[PDB]
This record gives sequence, structure tokens and C-alpha cells, in this order.
Amino acid sequence: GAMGSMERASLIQKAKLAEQAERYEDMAAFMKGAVEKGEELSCEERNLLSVAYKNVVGGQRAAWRVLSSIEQKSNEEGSEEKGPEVREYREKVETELQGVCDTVLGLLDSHLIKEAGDAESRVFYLKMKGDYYRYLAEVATGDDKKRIIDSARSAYQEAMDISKKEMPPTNPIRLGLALNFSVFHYEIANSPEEAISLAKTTFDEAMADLHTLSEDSYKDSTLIMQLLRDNLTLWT
Amino acid sequence: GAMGSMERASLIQKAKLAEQAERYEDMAAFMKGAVEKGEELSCEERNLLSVAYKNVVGGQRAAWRVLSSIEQKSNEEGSEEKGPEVREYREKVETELQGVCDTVLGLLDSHLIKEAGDAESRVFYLKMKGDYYRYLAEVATGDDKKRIIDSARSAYQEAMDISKKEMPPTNPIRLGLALNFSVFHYEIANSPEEAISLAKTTFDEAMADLHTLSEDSYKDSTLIMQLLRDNLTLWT
Amino acid sequence: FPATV
Amino acid sequence: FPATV
Ligand SMILES: CCOc1cccc2sc(C(=N)N)cc12
Ligand SMILES: CCOc1cccc2sc(C(=N)N)cc12
Ligand SMILES: [Mg+2]
Ligand SMILES: [Mg+2]
Ligand SMILES: [Mg+2]
Ligand SMILES: [Mg+2]
Ligand SMILES: [Mg+2]
Ligand SMILES: [Mg+2]
Repeated sequence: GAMGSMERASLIQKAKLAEQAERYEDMAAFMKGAVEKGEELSCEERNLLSVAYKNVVGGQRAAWRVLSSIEQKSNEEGSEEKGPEVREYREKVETELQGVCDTVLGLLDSHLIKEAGDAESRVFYLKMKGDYYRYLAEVATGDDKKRIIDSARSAYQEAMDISKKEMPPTNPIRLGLALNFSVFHYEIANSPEEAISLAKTTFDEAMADLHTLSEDSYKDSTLIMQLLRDNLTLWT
Repeated sequence: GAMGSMERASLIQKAKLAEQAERYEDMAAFMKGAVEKGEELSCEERNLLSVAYKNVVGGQRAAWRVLSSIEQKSNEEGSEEKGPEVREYREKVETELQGVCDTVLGLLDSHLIKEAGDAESRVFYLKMKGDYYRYLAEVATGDDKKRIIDSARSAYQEAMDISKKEMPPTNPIRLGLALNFSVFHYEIANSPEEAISLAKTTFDEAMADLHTLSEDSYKDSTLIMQLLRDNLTLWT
Repeated sequence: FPATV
Repeated sequence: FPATV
């Protein structure tokens, strides 16, 4: 590990500087180094890890979608044959994206999840596992596609089961998990009715628990509730 | 060169795909590979090269400025000592930025400039040489700082001399050169009066030549004239 | 695309 | 910052 000689605290500090500088690849490399120190991550550290890799993979996904659309146009009837280049470059971006996902999943399996006992850590990491298998599923076409989808589903479902037993319905981790699992159902599993049902039930159960919250907690929860409503509006 | 086995035309095609996907590091790597094929670059190819590296170095400059400002705050009286980390990370970004500049300057010296005989190619490459020495000057503090500034000045001045003899005053390359050399004077050489004079004379001489242009050329030239005016407004 | 966090 | 191209 290129970060093996850097102090854990210095890696965390530099991840925060990289965030301020919008250097998300650096941020992710610093947080990977911090994870590889072997200690559990605090709440703030878990979110630094997720912010970093979400920005990296998000850029890769956006680029993959542009290239995939170009490739699809180049393959329809009447199109001029442009050679192997579009496929090759889409494949390059896809392989890099898969590499990022494999790296995140590797950190979760070695050994973040197995040491995560509190709901706020374990649900967060299982949500991340579902998310990164979902990103793999977005680009998957081979013999293992169904297994990739099922790996995402299984991780999301374990996270859901814990979240329902161990967190209030307004907990922002629980809400974001449900939001993302709902998108998994809609976009990956071809289950739009399950997606809509999950978003609606999550929103309504959160609404009913808002009365228990402080002003700051209310803001955190209602922000994600609005994303649930935004998706419901898109889908109905 | 990792791009040595790829066809020149395929590198150019992939640079255009990378631009569409907003993958500017890839775009720059493809265009570097195309330059290293050894053939001169067409107008479109020169602009693909410049767009790619301008986006890459622009992101590095923005990040360097954020980190430099944090470092400056951490070094003023009353600040809590935060350790070497801010300086170290600013230095990391700075070294990467310098590496990009050195790479561009290397392409220009081996061998784009020496084969560029037409004004539109030679002025463009000399402008780029001035620009990348200017980016080096923005971060320079050592024994060679004055030589870095003078290298930028010398390249800009040769480009100016050719542009005045061989291009109309509305030529967009000539205009962009003058815009950037004016910024060099203001921000690098501590010569705000020269910066203002150059921007004003460039704008006025372009204005007087607009009558010769087609509608499309007029749009290209007036776009850059507006940037000259924007800078004059900032500076007066 | 739909919203995720 | 001032404009450059
Ligand atoms: C609540 C969700 O995430 C956080 C919890 C607690 C501290 C922090 S700091 C931070 C950041 N982007 N640097 C994110 C968080
Ligand atoms: C006029 C300034 O630059 C260009 C001239 C001619 C063709 C092209 S294509 C292109 C591009 N960003 N892909 C830029 C240009
Ligand atoms: Mg230590
Ligand atoms: Mg593939
Ligand atoms: Mg259920
Ligand atoms: Mg060939
Ligand atoms: Mg240095
Ligand atoms: Mg003069």
C-alpha cells in the first residue's frame, strides 16, 4: 500500500483537504490507506470513505453512460461503421469502474463488515456493499450477471433487516438505504412496483416519526424523505 | 509510450469520445500519444490537445489555490499548528501540476514548435508555451523563478511578434494570445499598466477589423473581445 | 436518473 | 480570477 508509511490521522486530515480541493481520487486513496490501518472507522470517517468513492465512481458511471449511448447509436441500422474504438474506450472506462467497485468491496470484505457490530456502522457498510454491487450490475452482461444482482439484493436485504430492528424509521442511514434499495428494484431488478412500494412505505413511516426529532435531526431526515418523494414523482 | 501501439486516427477518435465523456485526463493521454506519432497536427487536433491539457491543469490549479489558501491560514499568528500535512499535500498537488506542465512543454519542444511554420500553428504553440510557463510561474518560489517568468514572457513575445505580422487583429488565436499575455503581465509580472494597455489596444484594433468578417467569424472574435473587456472591467 | 445517496 | 483561454 502506497499509504502504508503515512499516519492514520494524517491520512484522514489529507482526505478532508482533498475534499475541500475537490480531489476525490486523492480523497479515496487516502481513505483506502486509512481503512488499511486495520482499525474500525468512526462515523465521520465512514462518511469520508463513502463521499470519496461515490464521487469517483459517479464520474465513471456518467462517462460510461455517455460512451454506451454513443456505442448504441453506432450499432443501429444505417449507422456508419466507426471501427472498434467506441467499444474499446467504453470497455476501458468499464474496466476502471469495475476496478473501483472491486476495491471498495474488497475493503468491506477485508475487514470492515466483519468488525462492524453497531447498527450505524454495519447497516452503512452493507448499504455500501449493495451500492457497489449495483454499480457492477449496471455494466454487467456475462454469465455472472444474475449473481451480481443477487449479491446486491442480499447485502441490501441484510442491511434492511438490521435497520428495521435497530434504527428508528427517520434514521438517515436507514432512509438512504431504503432510497437506494428502491432504486435497485426499479432500475436493476425490473421490479418497479416493489420500488414504489418501498419508497412509499419508507416515506410514510418516517413522516410518522418526525415528531420525535430535534430541529437538526428533522432537517437531515426530511432531506432524504424529499428524495424518496422525488423518485415517487418520477415513477408515477 | 503506452499509446505507441494505437493508431493515430484511433487516438484522435478516442480523444473526441473522452471530451464528450468529460474524461479530460484520458483525452490528454490520447492527444499526447497522437503528438508522439511525429506528424504535425491539424487545427482541430491542436485544439483537442489544448482543450485536454487546459482542463487537466485547470483542475490542478484550482486545487492548488484551495490548498495554498488553507496553508496560508495555518501559518498566520494565532493559528493552531496542524502539522506538516497541509504543506505536504499542497506540495503533492504542486508536483503533479508541474509534471503536467513539463509534459506539455516537452511535447512543444519535441518537436511541435520546430516543425510549425504557418502562423496559425506556430503562434498557437508559442502561446501554449507561454501559458504552461505561466502556470509554472504561479507556483514557483526558487532560484529559477525569474527564469520561469522570463521563459513565459519570451514565448508570448515571439507569438505576439508573429501574430502582428501574419494575422489580422480579429484572428481568434491572436486575440486569445493577447488576452493571456495581458493576464501574464497583470498576475505574474506585476505589470498591471502593461496588462491594461495590451487589453485595450487589442480590443480596439479588433473592433476596427470586425467589418471584414463573416457572421461566424464575427461571433468567434467578439467572444474573445468580450473577455478582454471583462478583464478591463475587473482591473479599472 | 433517480436519486440515490 | 481574470479570464484566459
Ligand atoms: C451525516 C453523514 O456524514 C457525516 C456524519 C458526520 C460527520 C461528517 S463529516 C462529512 C464530510 N463529508 N466531510 C460527512 C459527515
Ligand atoms: C476554433 C478553436 O478550436 C477548434 C477549431 C477547429 C475545430 C475544433 S473541434 C474542437 C473541439 N473542442 N473538439 C475545437 C476546435
Ligand atoms: Mg501509527
Ligand atoms: Mg467488459
Ligand atoms: Mg419488505
Ligand atoms: Mg499507423
Ligand atoms: Mg514544490
Ligand atoms: Mg508592445
